[PDB]
Amino acid sequence: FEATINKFDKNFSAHLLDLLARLSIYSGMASVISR
Amino acid sequence: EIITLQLGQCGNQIGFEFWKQLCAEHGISPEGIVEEFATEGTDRKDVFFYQADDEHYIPRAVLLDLEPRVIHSILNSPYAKLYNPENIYLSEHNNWASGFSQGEKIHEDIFDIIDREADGSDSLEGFVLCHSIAGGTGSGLGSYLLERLNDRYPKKLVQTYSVFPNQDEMDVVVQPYNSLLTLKRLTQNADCVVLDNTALNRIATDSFSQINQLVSTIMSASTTTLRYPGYMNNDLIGLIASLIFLMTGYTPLTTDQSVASVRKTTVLDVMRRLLQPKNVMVSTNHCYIAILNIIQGEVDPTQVHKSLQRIRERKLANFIPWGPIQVALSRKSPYLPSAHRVSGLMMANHTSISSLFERTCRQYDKLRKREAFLEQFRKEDMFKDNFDEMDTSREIVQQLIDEY
Amino acid sequence: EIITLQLGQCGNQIGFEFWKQLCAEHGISPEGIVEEFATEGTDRKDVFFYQADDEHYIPRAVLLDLEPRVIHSILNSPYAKLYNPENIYLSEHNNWASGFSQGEKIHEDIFDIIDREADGSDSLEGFVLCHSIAGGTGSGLGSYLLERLNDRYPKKLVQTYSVFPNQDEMDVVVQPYNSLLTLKRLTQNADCVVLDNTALNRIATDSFSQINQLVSTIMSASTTTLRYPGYMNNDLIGLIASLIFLMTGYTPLTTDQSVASVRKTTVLDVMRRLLQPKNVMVSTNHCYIAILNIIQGEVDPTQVHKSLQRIRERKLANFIPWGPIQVALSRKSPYLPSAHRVSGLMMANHTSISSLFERTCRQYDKLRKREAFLEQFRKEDMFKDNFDEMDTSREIVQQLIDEY
Amino acid sequence: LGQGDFIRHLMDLLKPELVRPATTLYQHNLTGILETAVRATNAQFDSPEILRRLDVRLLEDTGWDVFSLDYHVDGPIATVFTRECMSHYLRVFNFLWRAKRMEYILTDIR
Repeated sequence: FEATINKFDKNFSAHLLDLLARLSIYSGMASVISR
Repeated sequence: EIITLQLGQCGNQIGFEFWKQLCAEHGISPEGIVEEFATEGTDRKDVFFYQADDEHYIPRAVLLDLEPRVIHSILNSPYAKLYNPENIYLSEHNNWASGFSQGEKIHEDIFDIIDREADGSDSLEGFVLCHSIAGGTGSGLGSYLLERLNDRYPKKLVQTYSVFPNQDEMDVVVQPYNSLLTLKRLTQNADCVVLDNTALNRIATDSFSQINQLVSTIMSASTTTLRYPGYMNNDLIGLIASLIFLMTGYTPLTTDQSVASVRKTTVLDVMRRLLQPKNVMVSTNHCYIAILNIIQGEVDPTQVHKSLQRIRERKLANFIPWGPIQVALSRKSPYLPSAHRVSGLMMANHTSISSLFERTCRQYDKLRKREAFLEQFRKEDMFKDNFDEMDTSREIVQQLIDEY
Repeated sequence: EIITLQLGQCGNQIGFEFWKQLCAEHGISPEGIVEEFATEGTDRKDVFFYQADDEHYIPRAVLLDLEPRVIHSILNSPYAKLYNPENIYLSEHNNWASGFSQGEKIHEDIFDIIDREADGSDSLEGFVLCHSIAGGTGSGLGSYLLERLNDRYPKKLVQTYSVFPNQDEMDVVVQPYNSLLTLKRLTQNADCVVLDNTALNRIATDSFSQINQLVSTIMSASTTTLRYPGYMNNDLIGLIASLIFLMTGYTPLTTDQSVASVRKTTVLDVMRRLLQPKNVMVSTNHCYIAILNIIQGEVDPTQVHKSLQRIRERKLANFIPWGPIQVALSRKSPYLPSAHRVSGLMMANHTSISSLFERTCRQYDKLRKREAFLEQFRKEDMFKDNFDEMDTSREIVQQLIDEY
Repeated sequence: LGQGDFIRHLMDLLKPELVRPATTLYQHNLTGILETAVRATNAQFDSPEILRRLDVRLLEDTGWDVFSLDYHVDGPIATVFTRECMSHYLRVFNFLWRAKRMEYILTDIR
C-alpha cells in the first residue's frame, strides 16, 4: 500500500501532462487550461 | 437535511437570528404560516425546516441552556410560536468542568430529543453547532455533546460556528481553560468556522443584535447553494471535501442606510475584496490552504475566468509549496430585495489561524504556572483527582500548531 | 481611463469645480442620474466616470485632506451624493515635514483606495494630481504620494495641476521650503501644468469660485479630445510625446455677462491670441520649446494652414536654435451653448518658466542663511537629525535651472 | 480608420500577438480580439447589420504584415463595390495601417 500510492502518482500525473498538452494546441478549447 | 445544536446565551441568540434570516429568505411567516406570494415556491425547505400537518413549518433546531432567561425572552418574541416546545430544553435550576458534569448528568433527555429529530429525516447529512468557547455553558456542554455524538453517530458530519473570546479586550476570566479544552474536543471530534468578537466588531464599526445578524448572514450565505439546488456543490460533503479550521468573509456587509452608494459591482471586484485581511472577519511566511468563493446574483463564467486569470497573474495570494481555489455560483432567494447586483462570500483555510492558539496557549501557560482559579475546577468530579485532562489538551493543541 | 488625486483645500475645491464642469459637459445629473435628452449620447464617459448598476455614474476621484471642513462643506452641496463615500478620506484629527510624516503614517488606507479604484479600469493611462505647493497639506502629501506612486506603478503617467504661491503679494510664510521640496519631487518623479494665483487673478481682473472655475475650464479643455474621440491625438501619451514644465492659456475666457460682444472669431485670430504673454495664465533671449493649440468648433484645415503660414512669416515667436508647433482639432460637447463660433486652448513649454524657480530659490536662499522658521521642521522625524534633504532639493532645482 | 477611437484599442490588443512570426498565427484566435474591441470602444452603439460583415482576413514575415480588415459585402449592395472597390480599399488600408503603427511607436518612445 505504502509503495503503490506513489506508483499511481507517477501514472496519473503522466496522463494529465498529456491532457494539458493536446488541449493547448488549438486555434472554448483554449480557456480549459485556465480552468 | 441537517440539525442545529446551539448552546449558551451566544448559541441561543445565534440560532434566533439565524432562523430569523432563514424565515425571511424562504418566505416563512413568523407563526410558521406560508405567505400567499410564496405558495408556489421552488425553494427547497426540507434542509432546515420540516412542514407540519397544520401546514406550518418547524425548524430542525434544539435549544439548550444552563439558564432560563435567554430562552424565556425568546419565547416572548413574535417568533416564539415557531419553535417546537418539545425540543426546547431548559435546566430546572461559568465553568467548563461544571458544564461537562451537567452534560454527563443530563445525557438521557438530550439524546432523546436528538434521536426524535433525527428519525424524522430520510437523508440527514450532518450536524451544525453554534456556541461560544469561553463561557461555562457553551464550552463544556458543546464538549460533552460532541464527544457523545461522535461516539453515537460515526457517519454524520459535524459543523460548528465557534465564537472565540476577545483578546485585545481583556470577558471570561477563566477563558483560557475553557477555550483550550473546547479546542481539544474540536480537534479530536469535530469534522469542520472560527469566529471572534474582536475582528467581527472591528468590521462592524469600520448591540449583539447586529453582530449576530452579520454572523447569521454568514451562515445563511454558506448554506445557500445547499438550500437552493443547482448543478454543482449540491451537498455539504461536497463543500467539506473541497477545502479539508476556517475563516470567513462577506463583501456586501452594508448597513440598511449604506445602500445609497449603489456601486457598479462586478464579480471581479467582489472576489478580489474577499481576499484582503480586512474582510476576513477573524483577527513565518504564512500562506493559504484553500479558498472557496460562493457568488450570488447574475454571473457570467467568462467574467469569473477573467477574474481568476488576472488575480493569478497579479499573485495577490500565496499558496503551499507542496500542493496544487474554487468559485461556485448560486441563485438569490426570489424575495429579499437584490440591492446588490452581485455579491460574494468567501470561506478559506489559511495557516495564519495558528496564531490564535499560540495566543491562547500563551494565555494558558501564563496561568498554569501559578495555579489561578483552579479551586472551582477541583470541585467537579472530572478534575477532582488531578488535571491530566488539561495537560493532554495542551499537548494536543501544541501538536496541532506544530502540524500547521 | 484616469484617476484624480486632489489634496489640500486648493485641490479639494479644484476637484469640486472640475467635476462640476465635467458633469455639465457630459449631461450628468447632480445626483449621478443621466438626463433624458442625453440618453443616446455618443460622448465617451469611461475616461472620467464609471457607471453603476443603479445607472448612476461615479467619478474616478479620491478626496484627501488634513482637515475636515472643506470636504464636509462639499458633502453639503447639491453635488454631494455624486461622489463615492468609500473613496473619500478625512484625517480623524501648515508644514511640509508634517505632511510627509502623516503620509508615511497613513500609507495603507490611501493605497488601498487607490488600488481599488485602479482595478476597476481595463486601460488606465495615467494619473492626474491637483494640489497647491505652498500649504502644508498639499505640498507634503503630494510629495509622499508621488514618491510611493512612482515606486508602486512604474508604467503609468503622472500629470499634475500644481498651483504656485503668489509672489507680488507677500500667503504661506514658510512657502519657500514647501515649494522647493515639492519641486524637487516633481522633477524627480512627475511625468508632466504650472499654475500661479498672481497672473491667474490678473487675467481674471483685466472669489476662489471664479478662479477655480477658470482652472477647471483649462483642465477640461485640455482633456476634451481624449474625452471626445476623433482621428488624431486619441490618448494622453500622444499629448505628452508631442511636447516633452508647461504653461497654459485659453482664448474665450469671457464672463457670462461678456457675451454681448459676439466678435466674429476666426481660427487665425484665436491661435494668434494664444501666443501673447498676456494670455499665458502664469506670471537671456528666452524662447519656446513646444506649442500645442487645441481648437473647438467648426474649423477648416485650410484656415489652419493659412494661419500657420502667416504666423511663421510674421515671426511672432522664437524657437530653439538647436531643434526643429502643433494644431489639433476637437468637437464641442453637444450640450453647452456654443456662444463662441470657434475657441482655442494653448499649452506650451517655454524656457522663461525658469524664472519662477530663480525667484523661489532666491526666496529660499534669502532664508536659509538665517535659519528662519526651522523650529517646527526639526520636530518631525525627517528633519529631526539634519536638513540634507533641503540641500539636495536646492541643488536639484539649480541643476534644472542650469539645464534650461 | 475614420473612427479613431476603435482603432486605438485595436492596436493595443494586437500588440502581444503580431510580434510573433506569421507561421504561428491563425485567424480563429484574432476574431475574439476584434470582437472585444468593438465591445469596449464606442463602436458598440452601432447598427447590428453592418457589424455582421466586419471581420478579419489574413493576407498571404510578421504579424504586422498579414493583418487587415475585410468588410465583405454581397447582394444588391455588391453592385456598387463590384470587387474592385474591395481590391482598392485594401490597397489603401495598408498605407493607413503603416502610418498608424509608425505613430504609436513614436508616442511610445516619447
